[PDB]
Amino acid sequence: GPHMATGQDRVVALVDMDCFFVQVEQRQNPHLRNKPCAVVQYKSWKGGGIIAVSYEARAFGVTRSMWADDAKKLCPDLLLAQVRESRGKANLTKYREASVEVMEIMSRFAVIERASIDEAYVDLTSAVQERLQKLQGQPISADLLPSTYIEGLPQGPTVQKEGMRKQGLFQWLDSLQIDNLTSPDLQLTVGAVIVEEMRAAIERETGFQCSAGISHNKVLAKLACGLNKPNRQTLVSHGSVPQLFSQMPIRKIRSLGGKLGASVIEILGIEYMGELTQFTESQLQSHFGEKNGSWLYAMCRGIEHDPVKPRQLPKTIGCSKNFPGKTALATREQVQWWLLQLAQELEERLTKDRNDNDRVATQLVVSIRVQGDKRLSSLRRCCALTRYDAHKMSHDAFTVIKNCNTSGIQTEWSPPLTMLFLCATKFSAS
DNA sequence: ATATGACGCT
DNA sequence: AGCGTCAT
Ligand SMILES: Nc1nc2c(ncn2[C@H]2C[C@H](O)[C@@H](COP(=O)(O)NP(=O)(O)OP(=O)(O)O)O2)c(=O)[nH]1
Ligand SMILES: [Mg+2]
Ligand SMILES: [Mg+2]
Repeated sequence: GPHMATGQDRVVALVDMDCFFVQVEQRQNPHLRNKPCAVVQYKSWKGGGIIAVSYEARAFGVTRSMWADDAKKLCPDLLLAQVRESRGKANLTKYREASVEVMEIMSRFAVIERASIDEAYVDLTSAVQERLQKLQGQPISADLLPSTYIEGLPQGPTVQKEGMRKQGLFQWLDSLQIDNLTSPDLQLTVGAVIVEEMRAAIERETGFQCSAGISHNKVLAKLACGLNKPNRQTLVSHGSVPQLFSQMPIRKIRSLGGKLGASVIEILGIEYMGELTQFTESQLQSHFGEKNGSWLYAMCRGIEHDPVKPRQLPKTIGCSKNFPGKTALATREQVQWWLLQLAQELEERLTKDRNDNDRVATQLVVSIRVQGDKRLSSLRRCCALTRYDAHKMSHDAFTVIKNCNTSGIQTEWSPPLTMLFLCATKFSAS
């Protein structure tokens, strides 16, 4: 009881842009705003692959990884914006720059960890302490939380969605202990006040809307964030966890969406995250290893200790392209030409990076995929990255993979290459 | 015929 | 180092 830690030590948020690439294209082109809209890359094969979908288009069943031609069957009036294409490949620069807009705003409030192109974790523990002293045990008004849901509420003894939201919020606020600066629920609440402010600033200054989760750790914040998308934020308290997890499929928790999660379900014969509480830590460790077992034992209780890393910038800078089916690269001159296209984009991005961020990459990782192999990568090799020069980088990349060629013929490259990937890594200050 | 980026294992 | 996992 009195010595059992409860993982209520931090206030952590996860901010995620709503249909991000779509919002970027909608800001630029007002004709797309408030429409069923999707963002696709390429266009020839079945109209392009969809990678972002507006909430209006989602209502018709349009999803990520759908071909545009297929999406149009679900949604005849679907509007499309295409990813820029440069040097014969998708060029994501517009979205990366839009991401930086958002991240720089977030960074004004607190330490952020860039988690993807459109989301960041925020460690609000300090900011919350500040704001709490700033306040004089002053009650928190529901007016400070106009887009916040409290997960699990309302409960106990309206038919509108906004109605429910306020009911739950009222119940939450009516029960808060505002004179105890160390109440975790109070700290979460103040955290949510700050995230309202953050989300307001992002929208005012960029035009982009986002959702957020506020809880005591990254996993719960990320889970919370998805509970009430779009344009809303969700507070998941420590106390909400038993009911929330009691029907929560294991695959919904970050890192359990793949094979480990499947084995948890398979080996233990369970479905829901809460069902994990019935196993001892040693049991879980026996099945899934020391780290995973410990992590699971704590997580199913709502406890997780992964820190918000102070890192706003990506650690690697890479470019890749798939060459599916018949388009697989079959000749030496083909492989070289595409390595060059990749290396030229990489040079551009690295030079920009060196100027903006005062660092230089020192290692170049070269990765390929051969026809027949259904892995992400067939093979990875590194070499020194000593100069930001596309021709040198592409020549080096070729050198470290040219032995993979099975062909005896000068011209030919067998087996044909279905993917090329160049990645700059191991940065140093500059 | 579905462009990236972080991290763990050995 | 090079491979595998998980993710957006
Ligand atoms: N090239 C490529 N881009 C992708 C992929 N997946 C996502 N992107 C891009 C496109 C996404 O816009 C962006 C953010 O990824 P999310 O946060 O998972 N989804 P979104 O923000 O669209 O909607 P919401 O969060 O409201 O559910 O990352 C992919 O598989 N490939
Ligand atoms: Mg998003
Ligand atoms: Mg995201």
